[PDB]
Amino acid sequence: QMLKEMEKEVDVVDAVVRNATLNIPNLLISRIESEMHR
Amino acid sequence: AEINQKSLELELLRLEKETADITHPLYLGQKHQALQAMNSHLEAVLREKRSLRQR
Repeated sequence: QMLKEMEKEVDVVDAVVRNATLNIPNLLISRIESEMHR
Repeated sequence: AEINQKSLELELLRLEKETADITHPLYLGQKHQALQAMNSHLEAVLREKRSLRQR
């Protein structure tokens, strides 16, 4: 009876247990240009 | 004499039926299997104690 009542818990537990070219996007360029002084 | 033999047989069979859940290999085998599954599960849990603790 104890083994049967623990089946759901076992399942949950089991689930847990188991050349660098840089293209910088415009959005980032725009940010860097706006904050260029900083 | 014939009645006596059959009566004994009946008595024996009745005794066997009444104690089968704890004595017969079939029923005992099923209990073994359920116990082995849980063992394995617990072994696994103990093996991953660190990760589980961190989580």
